[PDB]
Amino acid sequence: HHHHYSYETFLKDSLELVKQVEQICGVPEALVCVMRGGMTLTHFLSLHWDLREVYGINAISYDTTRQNALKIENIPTIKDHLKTILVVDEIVDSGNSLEAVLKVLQDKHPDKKFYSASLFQKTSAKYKADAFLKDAPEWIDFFWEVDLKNLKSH
Amino acid sequence: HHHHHHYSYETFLKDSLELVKQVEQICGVPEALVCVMRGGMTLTHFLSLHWDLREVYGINAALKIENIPTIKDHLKTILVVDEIVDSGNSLEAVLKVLQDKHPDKKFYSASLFQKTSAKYKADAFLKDAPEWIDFFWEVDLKNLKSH
Repeated sequence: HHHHYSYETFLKDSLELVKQVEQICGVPEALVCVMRGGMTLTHFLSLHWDLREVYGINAISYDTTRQNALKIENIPTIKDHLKTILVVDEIVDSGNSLEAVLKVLQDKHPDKKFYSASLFQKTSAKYKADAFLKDAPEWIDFFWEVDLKNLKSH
Repeated sequence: HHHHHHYSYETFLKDSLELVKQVEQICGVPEALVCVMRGGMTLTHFLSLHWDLREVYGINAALKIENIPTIKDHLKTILVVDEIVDSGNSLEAVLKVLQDKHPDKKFYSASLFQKTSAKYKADAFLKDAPEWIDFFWEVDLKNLKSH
């Protein structure tokens, strides 16, 4: 029931995500990483595609004890000559964060085409990424979340 | 010419715990991170999760500094994260632009590797950089794709 998503599984999945992205939009011209969860994935993908145009955007949930919890911050200003953009995240749960990221990116950059890719996606998500690899299990620990604290404690 | 050094994932985990300890000694747990993209991305991801920090900003790098973040007013202790400092020109210029823009904040810098000959050195670094070192985030996929 408890899945540890390991670095080795991530390498294999990253190569498959590359294949699946190239099939829909070709090689992207730039990446937007949905911080924090997309950072390691976007680092590996940007080096694989030899892409230096990498931008970040933050999706952060705050306590509504406020009108809306989710808040999208640090909106990048993508350069004019970049038109095919891949937005990268590691898991899509409800889809609310990714949908909000795309909506702001498209509003600010109406000339560009944004595609989205995730490693994992809940089947019941209200909003889904253009490309995803695996249905999200109920309970999942990612190596970037747990390996450093597990090493420290052993 | 130069011998081939390589930085694996397992080495990165052990060194990241040491980097955490040394940053904590110098400035405490940071209130926010600035990742020097691309090379700091994986490191900053792991550090932000370890310290439960959601305030993570990016910046990219003669040459000009691009995509300069605007850091929230209340965040005072900021850690700038890179994986290697070679000449030191990029890190020096990143710090210059951040400090000019946010003069009331305290910026500290950390890197895994640091050239001994660099003109500018990070406040915290763990290892001397050899002439040729490659990193798991650069090479592991290409090897896996080969096999």
